[PDB]
Amino acid sequence: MEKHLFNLKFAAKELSRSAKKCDKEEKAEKAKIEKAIQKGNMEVARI
Amino acid sequence: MLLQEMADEAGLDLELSQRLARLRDQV
Amino acid sequence: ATLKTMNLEKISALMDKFEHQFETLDVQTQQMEDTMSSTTTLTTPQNQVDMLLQEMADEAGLDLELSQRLARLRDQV
Amino acid sequence: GFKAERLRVNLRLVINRLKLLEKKKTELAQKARKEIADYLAAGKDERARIRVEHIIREDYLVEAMEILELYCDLLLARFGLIQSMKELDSGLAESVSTLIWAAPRLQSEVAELKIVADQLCAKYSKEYGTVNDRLMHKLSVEAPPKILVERYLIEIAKNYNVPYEPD
Amino acid sequence: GFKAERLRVNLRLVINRLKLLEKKKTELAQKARKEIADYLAAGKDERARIRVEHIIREDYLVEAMEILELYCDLLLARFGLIQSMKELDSGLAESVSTLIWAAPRLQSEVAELKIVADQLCAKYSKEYGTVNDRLMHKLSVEAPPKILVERYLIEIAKNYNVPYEPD
Repeated sequence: MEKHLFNLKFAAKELSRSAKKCDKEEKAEKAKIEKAIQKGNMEVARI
Repeated sequence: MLLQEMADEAGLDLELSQRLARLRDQV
Repeated sequence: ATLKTMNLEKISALMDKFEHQFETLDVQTQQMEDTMSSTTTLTTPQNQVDMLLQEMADEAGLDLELSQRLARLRDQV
Repeated sequence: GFKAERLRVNLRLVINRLKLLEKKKTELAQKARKEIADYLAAGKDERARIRVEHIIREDYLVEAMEILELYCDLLLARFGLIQSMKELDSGLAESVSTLIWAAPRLQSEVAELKIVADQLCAKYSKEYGTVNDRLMHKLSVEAPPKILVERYLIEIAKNYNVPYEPD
Repeated sequence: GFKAERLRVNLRLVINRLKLLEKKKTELAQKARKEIADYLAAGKDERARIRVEHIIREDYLVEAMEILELYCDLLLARFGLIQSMKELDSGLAESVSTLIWAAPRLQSEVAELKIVADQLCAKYSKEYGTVNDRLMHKLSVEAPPKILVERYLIEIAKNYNVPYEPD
């Protein structure tokens, strides 16, 4: 059962790291929203 | 709302389900 | 660049928020000073401050009991 | 459960806390009758009536605290009879009953009355699963009469030399 | 849900905020009657009439704030009756009704009236799923009469020694 316990803890760590990288990519995309509105590209801003 | 917020921050300047549900309830 | 990133509408909103936050801060400092007076009421009796102002105004030549009466009147009604 | 030494300690703490609150609230009444006189000098009269209602409630509260201080000192004097007997004395029934009554009414300002009333209920749970009427009137959540308010304003105006006209 | 201590704290905050707004708006009226006199000295009269409409609305607002301060202090005096009873007192009905009425009318300048009215509606939801008429007149979104405006101009001209001619 130790292999499945290791796999469940590894899956929880992978989901936590996925949440961390998605919260980082949210800030990156918001910086890109600001740069696209400063350049005047509204379709790029909506993407 | 996110586009409205981040366009007002740069200074560009660019309910219904209940109403339509009540109107489906009417006819 | 500066007048597109900070419009006159944003100036108006920023200044209204500035003024209202200093209103709330003045209310904060008012109730702070109210508590800071009520905590140390026993070191400043009002009668001593009144008589001290009367004395030191008469010295400069400016020229500007009840508990028993109210207790007896509460005893009456 | 009833513990006697806890009840004695908390009765002494009630005596000390009530003495300090009497001094502090009489000084606050001194502070606030001056601003009632300031409202009368400014001309606002119904405002001064409401402030007088506040100060009448505070003065009733001070007289209530000296009545409770008298009764807690009576229990500290008869604490030998309290610790000795198991049946409530007739000289103690008024004091114990009005302290158990007045402890929820004064839970905020004197937090040791809760412990004193818990010890008295644990001591006399066989009787309680009397109260002083003047004390109940002073703890009563009831607006004072308008003639009392007007009379109160009259003496404030007399002390502070402010012209005031009653009803 | 109704919480009593929240309502007491927010009533005291309403009293303090209204006192500060009374002082500030009377000082702003002092500042702006001088520029109304400046328009009268420059000769523009209808401009001064519109500025007088502004200052009449501000003075009605100040008198409305002192009426609401009186009623909130009345609730702070009768807060024992509020916390005790479940049925609305006749001495409290006018105050509670006009504060619930005046809280949407003064949402901008006093943000604690929204909380006070929410607590009063949560306390008396059985009654509300009366209002002071003078207070409703002072909160009324209605233009002041032209004779009041002209009269107002007359006393501004009298204080600032400016020749003004009415209708």
